[PDB]
Parts: sequence; structure tokens; C-alpha cells
Amino acid sequence: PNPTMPVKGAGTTLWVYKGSGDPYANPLSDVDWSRLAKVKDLTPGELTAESYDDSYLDDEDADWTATGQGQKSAGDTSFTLAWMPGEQGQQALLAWFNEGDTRAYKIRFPNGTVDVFRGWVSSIGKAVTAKEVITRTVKVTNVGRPSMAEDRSTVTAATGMTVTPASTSVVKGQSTTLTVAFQPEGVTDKSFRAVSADKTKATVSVSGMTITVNGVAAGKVNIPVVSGNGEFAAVAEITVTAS
Amino acid sequence: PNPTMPVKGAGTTLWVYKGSGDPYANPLSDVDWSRLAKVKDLTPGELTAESYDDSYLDDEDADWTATGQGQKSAGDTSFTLAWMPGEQGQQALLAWFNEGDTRAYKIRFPNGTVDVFRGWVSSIGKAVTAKEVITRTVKVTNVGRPSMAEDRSTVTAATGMTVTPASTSVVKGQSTTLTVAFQPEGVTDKSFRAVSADKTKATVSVSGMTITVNGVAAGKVNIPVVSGNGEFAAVAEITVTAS
Repeated sequence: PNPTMPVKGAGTTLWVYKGSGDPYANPLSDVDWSRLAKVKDLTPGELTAESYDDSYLDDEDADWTATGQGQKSAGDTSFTLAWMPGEQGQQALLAWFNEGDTRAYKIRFPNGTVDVFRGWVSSIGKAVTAKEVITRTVKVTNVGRPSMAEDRSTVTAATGMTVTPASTSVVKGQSTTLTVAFQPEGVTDKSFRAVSADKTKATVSVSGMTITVNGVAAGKVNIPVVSGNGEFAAVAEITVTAS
Repeated sequence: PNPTMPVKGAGTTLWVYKGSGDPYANPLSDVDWSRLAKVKDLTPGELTAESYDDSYLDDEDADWTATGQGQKSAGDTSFTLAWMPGEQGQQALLAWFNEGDTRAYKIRFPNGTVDVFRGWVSSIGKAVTAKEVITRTVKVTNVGRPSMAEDRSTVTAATGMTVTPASTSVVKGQSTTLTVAFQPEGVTDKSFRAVSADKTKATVSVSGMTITVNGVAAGKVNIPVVSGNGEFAAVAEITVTAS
């Protein structure tokens, strides 16, 4: 994965945001994104710009006409994918079209870089033919300003999730926080999620780099932590004391 | 007939509603529907929406243009069949064109799902050529809200997730299979992924509801399996033996 060398282009993936946070803040994260599977083909949006005349009479040597860049447009993105009405992601796509709210969608190139736009579905189609797979074709009109893949350009990642083990004694409505950290001294594009393995003895309220546990019942259970896309994981045990 | 997998599109049929009840209620029944047999080519109408400008003079970030989804349209659906005027149903189609009253027509795909639209015939053509069959081409302009296939999809999920624990026999390359199954009445959307917490003593090879786990160096690794729902997870314990 070298973002400084030409890439063949195969393996490009497409995801749609469904969370509530800032899509532009953590685009490399894949936590609140649903993948659209089996994209037959994809053509991304085009960044256009309407020109404005910038030539007045007072200017000398008026033989040549001059223009300047005005308002920029993000263009329309098209993609056709295999038609599976019963697969999660297509149902969300038609719900998005029927509602019409502006949502964020990103494309993960086979380069270690992502490209996320915001837009709404402007066209929905279908191509049913024998001797060939049925393909659903979607067109999306982008709004606002996109987050180009050339903006961040400074991704960092190393090996490991440090997390303090044990944490046995758990009392007072439990509700204790346990410290988590990354290996590259902390400086990365972070992403992670955790949840109790049983949910009958304890539950978690992960919010902002701190994992807080509150328990309901006694027993031994281990909570997992998964690094967003999941390139690393960790496990920490909890033993709910009677008193 | 699995709606969660792509289909070859061969065998798609077309029906026109003839009864008096509501077609939108039960479009899976072929009671009051007339079949238009011998379909040569078919192309369903595309769903489209007109864009309405959403740019205000007093807002910031004027370097880019923004718009929004406006009014949807159901497009024009075309299909060419063989010319058999004596066959009932073609006469009904011609009478529908002559009277010009809006009616419902459904398409049966080889998935068990249907596509029922409402519209009026706006074009009737013919192509007479030697060494070829005489074809009748029909085009229907659709009105109102079409009943898409994805509106007939129901979701079954939750109730947790299960995986067989321990199985400490880890020796000589392993590639041991780990089975992850969902409890609720069989039917569910089984989206999941599992991750190795060490990546050195042992590794996982997630592949379609079966986890392939191999060992490299002796030690104790607990590997977590989580789900895309964001609530369900479990941890399986592995002891990679040197010999």
C-alpha cells in the first residue's frame, strides 16, 4: 500500500455513512459505515467550475479574453452494482432515495486512502437481461464541499493496542473506567469499539478514549476491543465480586 | 430463489392487473393478473428526482454549490414482445392504450420478489422484417409512487450470537474450523468478523461464517468475534502448542 505510486484500481470498495458524528473527521474508520457489495462498476464525481468574465475596458492589450474561476461543483457520481433486494445496504439505499436526506458516502481506493463526498440519490435504475446478472444503477448528486483524498495525505499506523489488564474488583454500581492507548505514542487516525460479551452481568458505555464498565450481576466475563476496521484487538477480564 | 444473492435475470415475467381490488396489497398473488407471454426485451423505467437549488445568499462557504432532492418520477418502462394479436392480453393491452386509463403492471423476477408499477401506455410500435419475427413494442409512462421490491423485505436479527469455546488443541499448522451461529429461529442477517488479538502466536482466516485459525508460536491467545450490529461479541480461547 503505497499512496505515492500508481495503483491498478482493482479492489475499490464503496461505503455509506450511517452514524451521527463528523464523517470528515474520521474517514479511515469503518465503524459507522455500511458497505455496498459487488459493485459492477463505479465512476466518481467530477469537480467542475463555472467561469466569470474578468476583462474590463480600462485594461490595455485587450486582444485576448480573460476569465476567472467562480463557483465550483462536485459533480455526479455513478455506480452500478449487482441487484440484491434482500441484502442490507440496498434497502438502506432505497430508504435514502425515498426520504431524500443528504448523506455521506465514501470510496476506499486500493491505496490506503479514502475519498468521501456528501450528496443525495438523483437517479435509480435497473438493467434486467438474460445471460447476464441483473444490475441496479445508482446516480448521486453531490452537495457542499468534498473531502479530497489529497487533503489528509499523512496517515500513520503501527502495531498494537495497549490496555491495562486485570481490573478485578468491581463495586459501587461498578462504573469504573479502564485506560486504553495506542502503540505509536498515540499519534494516529484512531478508531475502536467495545461491548460486553454477555450483557447480563455487565455493560459498557464507551465514550471518548475511555472505556467505562457498569455491572448488574456477578460472574466472570471478558470484554473485547476492536480497532475500527479491526486490524487489532484486545481482551480484558471482569470478575464481578459479590460485595 | 435467494434475494440476498445476485441472479441471472433469465425467466423474468410480466403481468398486467385486471381485477378491481388494490394491486399494492398482495402483489405475490397471480389471481387477477394477465400474463404478457413471449417477451423479447424488457427495460424497466428508472426512478429519478429533479434537483432544487438550496443556495442561500447569507451562508458561509460559498466556494461550492449545493442542491437538494425535489420531486421524484417513476420513469417510462419499455418492453418488446412477439406480435400475436389473436392472443388475449395483447387485445387487452391495445384496449388499455385506446381508453388510456391508468393501470397497474407487475414484473416477476427470479428471486421471489416483484416490481409493481402504475402507469399508462404512451407508445405502441411494430418492427416487420423478413427472416425475423414480427415484434410489438410497448412503452408505459408511470405515475404516482411505484411499489419497489425493497418494500417487501423484512429483517430478522438480534438475540445475540454464539461460537464454540476453548478447543485448545492447537498444533502443526492447525487451520482449525470455528463455527459461529446465530440463535434466533435460524433466519437472521449474519454479518460478523473475528480478529486475532496477538497476530504472532496465532492468526485467523475469516471466511464465510467459518473461522480458520492457525498457530505459529506457542502461547495463549484469546481471539474475539464481533458482529456488525455492534452489540454481539464473544471470545474464544486458544493455546498454541510448540509440539
